[PDB]
Amino acid sequence: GTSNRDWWPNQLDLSILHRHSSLSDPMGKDFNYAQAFEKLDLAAVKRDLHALMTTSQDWWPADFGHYGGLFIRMAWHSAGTYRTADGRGGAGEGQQRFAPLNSWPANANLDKARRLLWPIKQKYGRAISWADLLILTGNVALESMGFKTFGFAGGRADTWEPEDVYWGSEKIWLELSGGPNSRYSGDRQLENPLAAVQMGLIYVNPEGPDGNPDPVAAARDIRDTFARMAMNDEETVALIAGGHTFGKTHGAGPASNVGAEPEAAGIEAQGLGWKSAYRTGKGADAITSGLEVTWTTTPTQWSHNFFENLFGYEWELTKSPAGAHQWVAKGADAVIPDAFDPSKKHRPTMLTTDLSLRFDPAYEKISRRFHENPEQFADAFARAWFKLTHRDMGPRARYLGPEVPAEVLLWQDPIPAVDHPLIDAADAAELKAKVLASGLTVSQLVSTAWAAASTFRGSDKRGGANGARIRLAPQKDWEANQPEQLAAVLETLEAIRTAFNGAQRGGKQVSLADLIVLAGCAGVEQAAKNAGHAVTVPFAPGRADASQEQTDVESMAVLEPVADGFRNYLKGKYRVPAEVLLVDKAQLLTLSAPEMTVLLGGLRVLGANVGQSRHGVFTAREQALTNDFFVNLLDMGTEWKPTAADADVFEGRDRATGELKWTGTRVDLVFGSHSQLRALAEVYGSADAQEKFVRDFVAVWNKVMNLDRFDLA
Amino acid sequence: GTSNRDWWPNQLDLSILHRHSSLSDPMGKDFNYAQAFEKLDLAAVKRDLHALMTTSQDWWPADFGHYGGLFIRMAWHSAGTYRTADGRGGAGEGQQRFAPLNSWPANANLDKARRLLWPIKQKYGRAISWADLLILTGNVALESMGFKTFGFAGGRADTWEPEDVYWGSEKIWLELSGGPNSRYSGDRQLENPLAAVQMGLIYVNPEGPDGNPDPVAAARDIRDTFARMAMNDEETVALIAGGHTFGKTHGAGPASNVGAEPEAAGIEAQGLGWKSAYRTGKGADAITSGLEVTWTTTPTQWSHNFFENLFGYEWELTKSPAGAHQWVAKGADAVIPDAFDPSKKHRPTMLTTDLSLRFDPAYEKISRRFHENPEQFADAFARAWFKLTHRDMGPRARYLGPEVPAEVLLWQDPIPAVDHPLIDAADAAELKAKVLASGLTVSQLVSTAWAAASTFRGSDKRGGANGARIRLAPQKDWEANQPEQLAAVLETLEAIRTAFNGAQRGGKQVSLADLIVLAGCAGVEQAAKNAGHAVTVPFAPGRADASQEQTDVESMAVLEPVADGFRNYLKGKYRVPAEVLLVDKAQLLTLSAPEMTVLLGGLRVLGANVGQSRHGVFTAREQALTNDFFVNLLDMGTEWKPTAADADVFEGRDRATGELKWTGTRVDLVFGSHSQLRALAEVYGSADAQEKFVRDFVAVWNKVMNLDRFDLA
Ligand code: HEM
Ligand code: HEM
Ligand SMILES: [Cl-]
Ligand SMILES: [Cl-]
Ligand code: NA
Ligand code: NA
Repeated sequence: GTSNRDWWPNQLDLSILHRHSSLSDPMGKDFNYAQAFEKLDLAAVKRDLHALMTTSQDWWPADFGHYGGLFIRMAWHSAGTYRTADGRGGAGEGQQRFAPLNSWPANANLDKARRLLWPIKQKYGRAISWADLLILTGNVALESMGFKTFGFAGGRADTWEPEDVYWGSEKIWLELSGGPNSRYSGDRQLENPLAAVQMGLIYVNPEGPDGNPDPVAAARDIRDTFARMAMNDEETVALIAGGHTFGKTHGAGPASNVGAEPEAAGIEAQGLGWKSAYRTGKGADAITSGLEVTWTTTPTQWSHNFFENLFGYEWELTKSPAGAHQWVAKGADAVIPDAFDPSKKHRPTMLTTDLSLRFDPAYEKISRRFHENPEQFADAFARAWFKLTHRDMGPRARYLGPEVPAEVLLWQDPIPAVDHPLIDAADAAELKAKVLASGLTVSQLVSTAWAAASTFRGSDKRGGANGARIRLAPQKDWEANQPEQLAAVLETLEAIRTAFNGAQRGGKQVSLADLIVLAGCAGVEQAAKNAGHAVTVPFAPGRADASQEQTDVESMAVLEPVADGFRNYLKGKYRVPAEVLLVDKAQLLTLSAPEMTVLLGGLRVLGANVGQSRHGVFTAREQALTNDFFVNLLDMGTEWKPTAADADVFEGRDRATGELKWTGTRVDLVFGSHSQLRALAEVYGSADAQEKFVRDFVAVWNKVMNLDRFDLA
Repeated sequence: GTSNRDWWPNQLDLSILHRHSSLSDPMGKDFNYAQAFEKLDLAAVKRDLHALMTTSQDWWPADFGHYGGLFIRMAWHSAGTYRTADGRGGAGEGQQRFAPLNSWPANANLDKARRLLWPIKQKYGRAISWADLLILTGNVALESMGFKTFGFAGGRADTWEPEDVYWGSEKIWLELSGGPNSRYSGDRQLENPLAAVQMGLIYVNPEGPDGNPDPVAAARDIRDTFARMAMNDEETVALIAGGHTFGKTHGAGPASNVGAEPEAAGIEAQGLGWKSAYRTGKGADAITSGLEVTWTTTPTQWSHNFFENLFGYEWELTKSPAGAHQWVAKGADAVIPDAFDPSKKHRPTMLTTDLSLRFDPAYEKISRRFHENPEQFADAFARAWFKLTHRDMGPRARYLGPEVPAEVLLWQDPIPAVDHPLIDAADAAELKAKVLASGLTVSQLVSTAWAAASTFRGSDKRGGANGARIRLAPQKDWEANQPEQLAAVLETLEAIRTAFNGAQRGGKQVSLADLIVLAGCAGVEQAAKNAGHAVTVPFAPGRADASQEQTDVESMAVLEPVADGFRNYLKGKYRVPAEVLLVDKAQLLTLSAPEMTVLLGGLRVLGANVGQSRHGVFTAREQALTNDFFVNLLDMGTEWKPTAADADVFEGRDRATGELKWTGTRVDLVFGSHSQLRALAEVYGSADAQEKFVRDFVAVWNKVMNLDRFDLA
């Protein structure tokens, strides 16, 4: 059936902005997962899960009698898709159960793991999401085996369709680097925003880079991909060693015995895949990765045996029964238990990537400290596992249930508690009047608030105006934020805030985070007034101001807008067309196509462009809130041509006279080109639309201002 | 960026069921287009449109000084995509403005026509949809040029994204037959549901079949494709001759001069395409189809000259300036006006397909009658133009405005007006009690009402339970409808209705259409009682009974369910998998994926299957309304295998014992296989879900029962 994407494969795709509609959601429109979960008997769930660990099912028998290792692997894969570059991936939406993740080669036989959990999911129903359950199962695995976890938060609502993520351009699973769609270039530079070395892997290849079994070189890939998942070297060592304390790998026979992944399998498979023709196809005969490694003498108990073995033996290269490269301690004794035959023992074995923790010099320092001080290893692993499994959950205000850790971690971009009374409506009105009387302009006010609020991304729920991190390093110096202009605005606002707060009784005060957003609301209200309309923009107090010491500068770097179509800004020259980057940013802001369209055309006429560029400012009344962007963009009396100097900038000239009327970028002119976006622009460019435009702009503005306000959820 | 459709190109696609969400719609949730239209001053719009006809714009100058031909072509192409097989295409959604229709080769330069209309669209805003405006413009064109139309109805609400329609499998525009994805097989048999001879054409190729200029063979294609658009011979001749009374074709130079279609063009084209390098690119130099024909001596006025010329000359084959086949009148004087140069005249010309009207013997008799009796031609063309442009609008209750024709037409599947008091809630209770006391079972009652209601399709808004057409030819004999069982149900219900109606005062009576639906509601209520739930199903009276004379049997044939997964029914063996046919039917019923899911699982346990099949009846309490379908489908204690006799039937056996528990089809098992459908099934198969399942079932049931109830809109 030939489709529009077949005929016009490079047209812009807006369907990413209308995923997750009420149409695809089985739950009622009023369903609130937080309320369901808060009444779950979490202790009862955990008892069920503990019992499950040692209750083998014949269709996928448990190694050693215990599913703990499989479940820890399942939880780490759930979390292990996360990328800091964009925040996409991670455990927070339970996407392991949908395509394509459910059928990635690295996720083989995790379909069995998910299926073992159906009875428990069924029993508790809507009160526990899959997304929470995958993680909670990994925690119960660890606790059942003697490991003390750092805690657990619920609150990951389930989703109902695949997210649209760029996982790479390769058309072959696992393709080695250097091919026609290579994700590497230069000196082994992985393309942003990817965080895995091959399509279908989680971070790295367990045999070594493109299959070369060199621990030293494997360590370079580990370091790079874990950094792209926001983990430093201490965390990375703790996670790998901690995970490979438990369980085993599966590679009993040749890989050619393994059949179709779940999305390819027959309907009779009922959502499972990788059926194997090797012997019984399961249990002792299981094939998953093709490696056949068991790291420790007690695979079902926490220990410090991973590092005892790693340092205590010398290692030689060998092949598993499937032909993969792996390492064995020859002339160790046969001290490692077999998974199913109590009369068989095995020598210690290791992956290439495990040996990286010893042979990379920076890793070896850390591994040696963890070997000599296994309580330090256990604390680091507990901390890193909580980070791994909660990194995309957003502000601590989202965390639910009785096991939330009290300690506030730097990586959570923490917001101080508010311990004072909040401003009321009359106070908000007084501050809005003060702001407008200071001389700050509509453009200054809207641009500052937009800069503060628009760092939010729904992928990982990081960013937004709460915290007033605009005023701190590094956001105060991001080029998109116009650092000198911003500094002058913030000085003026801080003086207003100091005056107001000095005049109060009773402990009432306004934060700078709330004032930045309230000042942007005053800009919007004044722009509506400039156009002849009286509107009140909604405002919700309660943001707090974070300190510099509460702000990790390096982790904040990935939130820098290097393309922000809403401010007609491109930090440099990218391969991806600017209009594609605009839709990406709209998706991160959680905007639909209509909301993106109204928002952009309003920002243009309010003066939100970086550098006060005239591109897209299709109005003769700048700083008034009107639909002039749309009316002027859609006027057929204007003819548009790319400039000689820059093919991405366009001049709009009167068709009859040739007189120059406007300039625009691709981001501006796509709204007059793309057949769906132009249908939207037409609505807002119609003669009956001025009221609609103002109402819808104010609504979307308020939506952006409140993205991170899970304290009000 | 590699997508799930790249990896798994034959996985079932559910996004068709969640198009048209509130997310992509710019209008607020409560917007009601009928209410907006009803307050439009349609007379003012029509004055503006008459003014536009001779307001030539320099970027696409009007032929003869009058855009009327261009606009009639625009309206006929709007409507001309309709297919009776599925109801998809047509004018009623304004899909011409979106991909792919906006960029079909046969729609070349209609982007100009639509852009001429923007000022009028802009002026009236939301009170006139594009979909209504395209048709209204065509009517005004005709009226401007001297032809009195039959009438016009508004009410076509705009849509905001492309509909998902199968337009063919070819990967080359215009591909001639017999390619790897040929739409023809056999003795020129066009594949259902297609109604065009080549990808990107409307009905037929104006040069002849696959480009061969044989008028007689052309006529076979005309007849077949027009019939697939619901037109008979009289209507087809009236339409073609009527259309080609106006305007001209455009083929002034080689087609190699014409550039990218709109979806391919540069952003600076601002939504237009087919830019031509031939001379001025427009007006006298225009290139659209490549043909250069002007049919009549007065191309801007209604006349009887089409048939005068067709019969009055003999025709010679020639080539246009672009090299397309066309015909010129032998020995004729230069009597046809030029479009731009008053000093030039041209000989009469015709397309191959125009000569079909003379050289096909059935057409010739009609053509000759219209030539001799031009009042008959004029009435036929007015009637056909109204049918062409309204065939997909649905029941007359949807027709809005002051120009609706009063005459009721057979093709409208007319429903008689209700002229008596309707039953009230007390009466509905009394009739549900009578139904349950007759002995009719849950299975009988649900199956009959489902058979009556599920003929509805949202594509053209045909079908549904109003009318009680289930009791007429041909629906009473459709295999899916179980004719002998149905006749016994209808006899029992007709006796109940006769007894009730005989006992009334004051003119009160119940229709059989209402009683069928109310009897199905009673069956649902009884099934809920069987399962221990106290449920009242909503019911809205007001349906009327249509007569046999009001029911065109041939036109009803396209509404026969040859696949209805809701009743586990397939009439024969098709190429398309049965689960794909299910999603198609759910799309016609306007169901989302959750609604499809809940409705199937309920119908299975209520006994709706055709032939009382046990396939998918995953319950030990048939005729009770429970979520058993889902709980038993998802039980991992059951293993599924395809049968030896039939690979599309599956046996479910106890995994431990081997005992046979259930059988099922692909439609049943896809809910356990497809990762998005299985997620939905899980919600309804959870321990907390029985009440949710019942409530959601009753809601979707009532939805289906009410699909055609535009009298209540
Ligand atoms: C360099 C990063 C890593 C590599 C390349 C890697 C590689 C793999 C491979 C190839 C398997 C075998 C799959 C099978 O054949 O069954 C696996 C198993 C496992 N991994 Fe990792 N791993 C990585 C990091 C992690 C981390 C961060 C954790 C968790 C904290 C983890 C926990 C596990 C567990 C528990 C198993 C055993 C599964 C079982 O018993 O069924 N791994 N590892
Ligand atoms: C067998 C069915 C038909 C065929 C193959 C056909 C073919 C075409 C073609 C090839 C053009 C020339 C396009 C261009 O070069 O500008 C055209 C023009 C046009 N057709 Fe048809 N036609 C069909 C039926 C219809 C019908 C049913 C109507 C309307 C009732 C219609 C009304 C028009 C009008 C008014 C024009 C002139 C456009 C102008 O003045 O710009 N045609 N036809
Ligand atoms: Cl994601
Ligand atoms: Cl359609
Ligand atoms: Na994410
Ligand atoms: Na349709």
